[PDB]
Amino acid sequence: DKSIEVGR
Amino acid sequence: LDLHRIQRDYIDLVPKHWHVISLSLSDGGHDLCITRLQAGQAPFVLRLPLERASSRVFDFHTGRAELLEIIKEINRTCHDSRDMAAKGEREKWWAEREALDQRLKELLMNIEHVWLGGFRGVFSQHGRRPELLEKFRAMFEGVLDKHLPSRRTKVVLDGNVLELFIGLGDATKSGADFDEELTDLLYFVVDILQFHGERNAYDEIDFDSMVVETMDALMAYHAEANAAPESDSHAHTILVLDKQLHVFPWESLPCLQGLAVSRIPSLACLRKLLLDRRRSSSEDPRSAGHHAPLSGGTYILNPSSDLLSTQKTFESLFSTHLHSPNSWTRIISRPPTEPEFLSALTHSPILLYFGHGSGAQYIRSRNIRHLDHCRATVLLMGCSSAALPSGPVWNYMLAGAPAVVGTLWDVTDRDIDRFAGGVLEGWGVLPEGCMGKKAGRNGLSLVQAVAKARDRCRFRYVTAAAAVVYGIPVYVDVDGKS
Repeated sequence: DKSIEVGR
Repeated sequence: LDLHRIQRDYIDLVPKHWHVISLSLSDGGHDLCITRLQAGQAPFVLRLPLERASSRVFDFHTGRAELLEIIKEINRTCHDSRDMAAKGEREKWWAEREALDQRLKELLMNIEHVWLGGFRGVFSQHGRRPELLEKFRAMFEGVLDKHLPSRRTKVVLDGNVLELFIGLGDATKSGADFDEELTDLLYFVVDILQFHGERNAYDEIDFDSMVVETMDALMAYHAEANAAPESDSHAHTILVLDKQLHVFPWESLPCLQGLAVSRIPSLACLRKLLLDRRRSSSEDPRSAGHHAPLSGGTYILNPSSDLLSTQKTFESLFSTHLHSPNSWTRIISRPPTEPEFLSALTHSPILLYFGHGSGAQYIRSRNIRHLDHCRATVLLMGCSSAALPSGPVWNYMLAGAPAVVGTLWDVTDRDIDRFAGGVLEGWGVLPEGCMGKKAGRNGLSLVQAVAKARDRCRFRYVTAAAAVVYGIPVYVDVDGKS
């Protein structure tokens, strides 16, 4: 449920 | 002769507590060729048939194809993120990346187990203990005398062969099991004897008994070695990789994860960087590294404005610890101009790039070449900043950057930020405990800091294994000036 991380 | 010239003209100028390891493939890709070079030492030369276990398993093509498939899927997860961002798609996204982390982990485990096998000790950074090695020599020669049919003239083994046994690590530790590794090395010893004319048939050799007795000799070595432990050697390993091998995250092989390991394009490049080392402002092993002043660095943070979490994580810390007290230049939430970027490379001892990619969208590669000299040690915290030879890292090395940290494939913001924060704390750019106002700082080399910082990521393989450093060890000179 941690927010999806944003791509590099 | 050429290995003699390489040793004399390049390696013997390298700090003696470092070693250089060259990895390449034989013509058919059938063998992993490993050459370990070290100042004042005879070269280790190994040629390891990848499938040697079969006649006693996966080939290079199989291994590389598996790696590239994993990387492709990892990259896909980094950019499908935005679309997937929801509340239960989160669960699937994290599950997919966890599964990839396990897949890459298993691949690296299999490479270490099958390809390297008992030769993983070639990577050991343990300090030489001449008197203990000769004690081991006597015991090991006793094992050979007892078990080889040929000994019922004797070839005398080089010290470096024996060091491979020592390099397996502390045999007295709980959980230690060297049986398969020792078997692999005993075949090697029999093959060396064979080559020099002392011949034996494998079928007439009780390898299992030799394993037990050799392990007992190693327990004797390490029991005595542990009584006078290595305190702080500042050992570093530099990898020279052939073109097809750069994509492998060698540093994240299980047996290498704890080690300070960097990469270098060539021995010529290594030699150049060494001759341009800056001394600290201060028998001291740290003196072997380049020393970069803390003062006068540059950070480029969220240049495309969309990386708000990354900006949030570092902006205040950087203002407090770098911009305010240490005269750093800051470029935040706007693109750097090419002149700004080039000026930072020219004047800053440290450049932090926290954005997308390598920053090539802001500075042309050929202008990095025009630089009379690249002063900056560069951290390129973005996607595939050290990937896929020609590329940004190649040009920084050409320009004489002492070191460049980059990624072999795509990464996501929060996890690479965990890594980056760890590097800065370990390196001493930020005070210890910043990421978790602080004062008091560590002093690891950049390479040591990178190796340690891989621990900070949620995914050691999906994220941290991407992170590599090209160049030589760099220490922060806290009180130094340019």
